[PDB]
Amino acid sequence: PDSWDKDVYPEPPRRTPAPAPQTSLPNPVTYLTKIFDLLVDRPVTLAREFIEQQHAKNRYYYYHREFRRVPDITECEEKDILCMFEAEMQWRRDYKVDQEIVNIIQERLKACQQREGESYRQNCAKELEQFTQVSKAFQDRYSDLGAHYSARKCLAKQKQRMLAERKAAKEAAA
Amino acid sequence: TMMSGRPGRVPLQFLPNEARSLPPPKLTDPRLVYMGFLGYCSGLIDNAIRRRPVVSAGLHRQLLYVTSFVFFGYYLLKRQDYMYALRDHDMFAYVKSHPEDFPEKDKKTYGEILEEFHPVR
Ligand SMILES: CCCCCCCCCCCCCCCCC[C@@H](O)O[C@H](CO[C@H](O)CCCCCCCCCCCCCCC)COP(=O)(O)OCC[N+](C)(C)C
Repeated sequence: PDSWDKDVYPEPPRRTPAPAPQTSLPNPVTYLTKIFDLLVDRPVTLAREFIEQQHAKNRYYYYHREFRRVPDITECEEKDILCMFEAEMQWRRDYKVDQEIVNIIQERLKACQQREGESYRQNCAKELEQFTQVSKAFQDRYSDLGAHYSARKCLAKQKQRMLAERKAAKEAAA
Repeated sequence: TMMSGRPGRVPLQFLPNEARSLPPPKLTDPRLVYMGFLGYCSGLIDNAIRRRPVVSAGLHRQLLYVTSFVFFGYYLLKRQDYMYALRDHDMFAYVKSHPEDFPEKDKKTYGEILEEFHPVR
């Protein structure tokens, strides 16, 4: 279905085996599926056809808001309130987008676990490593900022991480 | 006494001549409206204390209360605005005259400023 993007939300091709009956006994599941298709699926499909016909007469569109990039807190001068405000808002929006990216990866992981079923420990290794990487990066970025998090606090955290990495690299190269 | 004895101060002058160059308060100033409200409250309290009908009696008296309060509030607001303008004028002049005491500092960005990070956990 064109409702969502198959690249963002992948699913493996569905291999459904053909029925291979070996008995003369009728299949109650098949009979009940036929009854369900006659009594339920046809009325609901007719109702949806009517509603979709009514919708197509009143077609109208809504758009996705586009935000342009603005200078960030690294470029903002000290106690320059306007640039600080714009940078803080931009950082907040990026934080929201990162949260939703983590949500998408988690949805992939859950769906793969359920889909694979009894062999999920081996068949969902690709999704587990991707979730591990995404979650580790997200944690390193926004792990312990507190209730009053801000772009300045995240910048201080990143500067601390960069100092620690530089020190470790110097010690290794020593 | 900060501004008492400021040079060129005429004693016992509620509003000097140099205050005429400032924008006078608008007659619909919220502070003037609050002064009128104080006058109205005084009128109601007068009726209540004298045991007249509070809202009805003494309409002329209530009008006089409100008018007096608005009048004095207008002049008080003019004097208050003049004093604040004078304070800002003096402060700006002193900062201009003492550059070595009020120096302009080079602005450093947050990419250059280093701040200690305190994790919350
Ligand atoms: C009919 C219309 C209504 C009239 C009602 C009249 C009621 C008030 C009477 C008027 C009182 C002020 C007299 C105005 C003429 C006198 C001019 C002179 O007195 O004004 C200046 C001085 O006037 C008074 O000092 C200030 C008048 C304002 C006082 C009323 C407001 C007080 C603030 C309260 C804030 C919260 C309440 C807001 C009001 C409801 C002179 O400065 P200066 O001679 O060199 O002072 C030397 C001493 N110092 C330097 C230490 C101060």
